Amino acid sequence: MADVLVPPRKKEILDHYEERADKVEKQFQRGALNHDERNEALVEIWKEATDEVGQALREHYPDDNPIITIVDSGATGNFTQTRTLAGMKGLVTNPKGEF
Amino acid sequence: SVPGAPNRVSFAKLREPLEVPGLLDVQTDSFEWLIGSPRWRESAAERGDVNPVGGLEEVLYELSPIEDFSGSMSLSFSDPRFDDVKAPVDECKDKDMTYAAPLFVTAEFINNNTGEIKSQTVFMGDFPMMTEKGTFIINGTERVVVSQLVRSPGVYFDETIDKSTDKTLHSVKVIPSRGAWLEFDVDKRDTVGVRIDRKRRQPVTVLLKALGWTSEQIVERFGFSEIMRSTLEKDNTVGTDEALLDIYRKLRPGEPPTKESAQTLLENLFFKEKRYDLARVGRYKVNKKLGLHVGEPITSSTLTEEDVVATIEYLVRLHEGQTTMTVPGGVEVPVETDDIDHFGNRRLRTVGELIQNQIRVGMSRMERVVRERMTTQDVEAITPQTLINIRPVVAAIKEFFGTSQLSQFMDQNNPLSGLTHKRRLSALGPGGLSRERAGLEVRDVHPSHYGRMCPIETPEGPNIGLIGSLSVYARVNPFGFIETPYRKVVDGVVSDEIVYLTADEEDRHVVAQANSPIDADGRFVEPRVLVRRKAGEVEYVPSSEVDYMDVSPRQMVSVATAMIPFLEHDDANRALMGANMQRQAVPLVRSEAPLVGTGMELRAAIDAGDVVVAEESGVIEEVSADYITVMHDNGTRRTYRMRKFARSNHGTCANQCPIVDAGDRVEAGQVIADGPCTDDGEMALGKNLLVAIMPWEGHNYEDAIILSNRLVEEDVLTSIHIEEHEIDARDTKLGAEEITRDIPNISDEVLADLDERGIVRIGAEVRDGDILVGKVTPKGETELTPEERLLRAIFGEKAREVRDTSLKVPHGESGKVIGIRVFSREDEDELPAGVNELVRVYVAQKRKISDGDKLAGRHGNKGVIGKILPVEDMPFLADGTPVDIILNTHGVPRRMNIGQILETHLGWCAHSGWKVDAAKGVPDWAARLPDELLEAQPNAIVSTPVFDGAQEAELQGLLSCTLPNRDGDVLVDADGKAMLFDGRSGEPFPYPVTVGYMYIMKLHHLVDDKIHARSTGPYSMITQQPLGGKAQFGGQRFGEMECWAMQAYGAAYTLQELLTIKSDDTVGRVKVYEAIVKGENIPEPGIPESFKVLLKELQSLCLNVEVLSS
RNA sequence: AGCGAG
Ligand SMILES: [Mg+2]
Repeated sequence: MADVLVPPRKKEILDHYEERADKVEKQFQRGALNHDERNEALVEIWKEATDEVGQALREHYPDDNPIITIVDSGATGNFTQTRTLAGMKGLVTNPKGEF
Repeated sequence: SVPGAPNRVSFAKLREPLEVPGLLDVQTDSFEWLIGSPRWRESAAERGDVNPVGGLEEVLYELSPIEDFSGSMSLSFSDPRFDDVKAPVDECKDKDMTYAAPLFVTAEFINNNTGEIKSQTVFMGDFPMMTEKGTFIINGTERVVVSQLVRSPGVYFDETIDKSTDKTLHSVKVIPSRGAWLEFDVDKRDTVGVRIDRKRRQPVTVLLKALGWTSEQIVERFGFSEIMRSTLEKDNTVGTDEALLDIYRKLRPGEPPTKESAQTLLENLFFKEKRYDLARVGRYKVNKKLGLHVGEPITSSTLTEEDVVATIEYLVRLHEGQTTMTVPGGVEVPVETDDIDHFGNRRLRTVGELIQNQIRVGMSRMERVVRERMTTQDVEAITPQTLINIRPVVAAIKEFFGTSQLSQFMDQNNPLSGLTHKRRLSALGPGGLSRERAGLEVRDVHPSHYGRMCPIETPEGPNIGLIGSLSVYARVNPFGFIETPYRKVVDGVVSDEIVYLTADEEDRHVVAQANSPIDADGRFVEPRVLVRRKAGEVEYVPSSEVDYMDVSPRQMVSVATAMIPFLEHDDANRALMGANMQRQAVPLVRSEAPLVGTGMELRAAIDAGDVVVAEESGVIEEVSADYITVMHDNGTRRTYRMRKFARSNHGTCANQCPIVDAGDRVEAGQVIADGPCTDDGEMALGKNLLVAIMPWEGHNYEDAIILSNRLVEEDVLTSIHIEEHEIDARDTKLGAEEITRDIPNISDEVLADLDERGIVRIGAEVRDGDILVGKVTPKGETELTPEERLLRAIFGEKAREVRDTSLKVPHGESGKVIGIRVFSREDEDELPAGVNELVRVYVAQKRKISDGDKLAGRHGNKGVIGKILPVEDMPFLADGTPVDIILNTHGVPRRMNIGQILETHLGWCAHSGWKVDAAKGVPDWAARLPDELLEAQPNAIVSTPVFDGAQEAELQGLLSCTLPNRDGDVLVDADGKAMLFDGRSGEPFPYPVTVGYMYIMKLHHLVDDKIHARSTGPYSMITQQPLGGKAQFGGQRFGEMECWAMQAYGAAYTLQELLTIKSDDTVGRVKVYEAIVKGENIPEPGIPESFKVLLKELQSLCLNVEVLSS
C-alpha cells in the first residue's frame, strides 16, 4: 500500500468538477435542458475529470515504482488499471449499457 | 453476543442496530409454515393473526369440499396432523431410510341425500421432514431444497417502439398460475386488441360485448381515448351474441358453435377457479396494481370481469399518457409500465412453496381418481378410508424430493458450503427460466437487488446471474417477496425502529445509506446525505426529509461474501471468485481462525449447524473425545455425542472435537465442540502462512504458488479424505453371489487381509487394485478353449463354474479402512429387491499438499502449486524465519484485488502486535480508531468488517508501530516490506520484499483426483471410441477443433492413426496392440466402426447409400 | 443438477 501513491491534487480536481456538475444540476432544475441532455453533459464533465486525474497520477508517479515499472515495461497491464487502482475508477456502465 | 467466543477485536467505526438474523431461517421458517407448527402459528399471529393457515391446511381447504357430478354426496378434508418421526436423524442417515413423519388428515364423507357423515383419519403418507439444520434426509442422503426465483403472477404493462412507424405501443400480460394468457396488445394501428390464449388477436370491443357490454356502456367507460372509439367504429361486430359467436368460432374451432358453449366457454376459461387460479400472490398483485380491493382480505383468486375491464382501461390510459386513474370503488393508482426483473415482481418459491405445489399436484391426482371411482362406488358401502388412495400423493412427494432439480444434493465441502447451499436463490428449474431460454437481461444486476440478493456471490460458469445468494439481513415476505430492514429516520432524525421493506416500498421512499454520519442526537450531522430513489438511480440528494436509512453496511452482501476482509479494495470479479472459492476449501486436520477476519466468521460457523452448541446452560460434567455430558442448572443432564471421522457428501472429513474442559460452566447457545472447519467456534477454512510477494525463479509463474516444505513437514495443509465403496451380492439366474474369501483362481496373497467372512478388516492399508470385498458370482457352463483345457489338465485345476466380481480399490486410490457397514437380508435389514447383502467399506487417506493442488486466499488469488521447496532454500527474514508461500507480484496490479496486499500487511501486524505511542494524546490518524485497538498483544486475532474496516491511514499507522519480535528489531519497515535473504545464493535480495501473513485455503481441486491416464480399457456399447471419464478407464476426447489443428499442421498420418486405430477401428486395435507388444510395425488402419454405423443408420432411413469401388 | 479452465 506504500507503493501505490494517490495523486496529491485529487481533492482540488474533484471540487473543480463537482462545481460544474452542480451547475448542470441547477440548469436541469430550471428546465433549461431535458434529462438526456443533462445526462450527456454530466457524462462529458466526469469523463474529462477522469482524464485529468489520470494525467495527474501519471505525472506524479516515479519511473521506478513497481506498478508503473510493470505497466510501462510491456510486461503486463495497461495504465487504465493503474488509474483504477490509484485515483478515480471513472464512470460506470448502466446494466442496460449506458453510462 | 454468543456466550463463549474468541475475542476478535474489530476496526469497525459503526454500531449495528440489527443483529444478523437466523441465517437458516429461509428454510426452517418456510417449512414450519408448511407444517403449521405452533412456532409458526405464534410468529404469524404476531403479524396478521386474522388468518393463520398452514400450507397443508391451505391445500386441504382449497380441495375440500368435493362432490360428484350429481352432487348426491361430498367428501372433505380437515385437521392435518403429523405423528412423531419414524427414526432419529442419525439412524435415518445411517440405514438409508428417509427422515419422515406420518401425516394424518381427518376425512369426512357426507351423503347429501341420505344424510350420513363418516369421518376417520386417512394417513396421507410418510411426509419427509426437515432436520433442525434446515435440510432433508432422503434415502440416507442429505438434500437441500433451494428457493426458486420466479415471475410473480399478475398484470404487467410494457411499452415498446415499432420501427415501421416509430410509435410507442404498449401491451399488457395478465400472467396467471396455470391459466390462459390474455395479452391486450396495442398495435401500430390505433386500435387496442385482445389475444386470448395466443389465438389470432381480437378487437377488445368483441370481448366486451362477449362480457355483455353495450356500445353505449363501452364508450361510457373506455370512451376518453380515441383508440377506443376507433376500435368500436372499426370493430364491425354488432351485438352481444355476435361477439360470443365469433369468440367461440375462434377459440375452439371444429366443434358446432352454440349458445351454451359460447358463454360457459369464457366463464370457465377465466372466471372459474377450475382453470384460472391466480393464487393468493397473483390476486393480491392484481388488486394492488389496479387498486380494486385494497381493503378487503384475499379469497377466490379467480378473476372478475371488473379486473379485465380495469386492465383495459389502465392500458388505454397509459397509451394516452395519463398519470393516475381511479376505478369506481377503487383507490387511485399511478399509471406506469412494469419491470419484470424488479424484485417487486420476482417472488421466491421457498421450500414450503415447492413442497406445497407438489402436494397440490398429488392431491389433484388423488382427487381425480376419487371422482372417477365414485361413479362405480356402491352407495352406503363406502367410507373415506376405502375411498381415498394416497399413492399419487406419496408418489409425487417422492418424485419431487428425488430427481427434482430444486431438490439438490447437499453441498458439504465445509460448513460454509452447506450454509450457502441454503440461502441460495436459483432462477431456473420447474416453471423457471432455463439457461438456454434465459436471456441476457435476467442475469444482470438490478437496483432492486440491494439488500435482497448478493450482487457478488454467483457462479462464474454458464450460470452467472441465474443463481444468487440471499443477503445477510434479507427476509422473505409471507407472499414470497424478499424484504430488507431499514432504520426509519423521522424529521431528519435517525431512529432504531427497523421496518422491513420490500422492493416496491423501497422505491416509493428516498432511502439513505448506512455510513451517513449521525450527530449522536439521532440527526444527520451534515446536509447532503447520500440517498437512493425509486428508479434505482444513485444521484444528488434532497437534504433532510429522507424517509429511510440502511440498517448497517454489508447489507447487500451474502454470508460468503461477508467473510472477505477488505472487500471494498477488490474488483467485483475477484470478489466473486473469492466468494465462490471459499466454498471449495477442504477441511484441514487442524484449522486455524484467521488473524484477519470479519464479524461473520463466528455467526457463520454457529448457524451452519456443523458446530455443537449447548442447548441450555449448565456445568460440563464429563468431557471426552466422543461425547460431552453436561449437568443442567436443575437436576437433568444431557449428553451431546460427537460425530467422529464421518464422511461428507463430497468425501471430506466431518470430525467434531470438544472445546470445553471437565468443569467449565457453559451458557445456553455456547459452542462446546468445534466442527470440521471451525476453531474455538469461529469458522476457519485455511491457514495463516508467511507470504512473500516477490517473483521467485519463475516457479511462481502465472498464478503458480511455491510452498515451503515446512507446510508438509508440520502437516498444516493436509486433509483427511474418506471414500466409500459399495458392493451388493444379488440374486442371479444361475443362483446367488457369495461374499467370502474363496475368490476363484486368485492366490492366497491377495486373499490375505480379507476377513474370515470376506470383507477386508478394519485398519488394513489397501492400495489401488487390492481386494476390499471378496465376491463370487456364478458363471454358468461355457466353452473352455482347447488350449485352456490342456493347460488345466497340465496344472490340474477345475473351472470352478463361478466367476469373480470382487470389489477392488479402484485405480489410483489408497488408504486405511475406517469401518465396514454390512446390511443383510438374512439379518432382516431392508435392502432392494433381489439382493442378499450390501457391504460398504470406508477408505481414508491423509492427503498432503503437493504440486498440482489448488490453493487460494479469500480475494480470488487462486493458483496451483508449481513447486514445494525445502525449507533451507526458502527466503528467510533477517531473524531467520523462512517464508511459507511465495505469490507473484505480477498478478496483483492488473487483477485489481489489492485487498490481499492490505490483508497481508494487517495480518503481519496482527501476528506481531502493536502499541500506538499515545504519549501526547492520540495520533491524528488514530483519533477515530476504536478504543483498546491502540494496543494488541502478539498473534492477536482482528476483524475488518466488509465495508467498514481498517482504513489505509490506520493500517499505515499500525504498521509503523509493530512492537519488536524478540529483540529490538522491526523486521518490517513502515512501508510494509522486509529485507529477505536468498535461500540458495545466501546474499540478501537487493531490495525489500512485501512480507506478511496471508490466510490461504486449500481448495478441493486436488491433483490426485485430476490425474488420469489410459492405454486400453472399456469400449462403449453401440460404438467403439472408448468410454469417457476418469471414473471409467476413459480416453481423452479428441474433438473437431483438435482435428482441425492437426489438419492445419499437415499431419495426416497422426490424425488418421488417432481417429482409426486409437479410437474406433476394432480390428486394427488389437493389431496395433500386438505390433507394439511384439516390436513389429504398427499396421495399416482400416475403416472406423462409426462410419459403418452411420451407413446403417442412413440406410435404415430409406436412403440407399452405397460405397462405389470406382 | 451443482462445479472447474478459457
Ligand atoms: Mg485459467
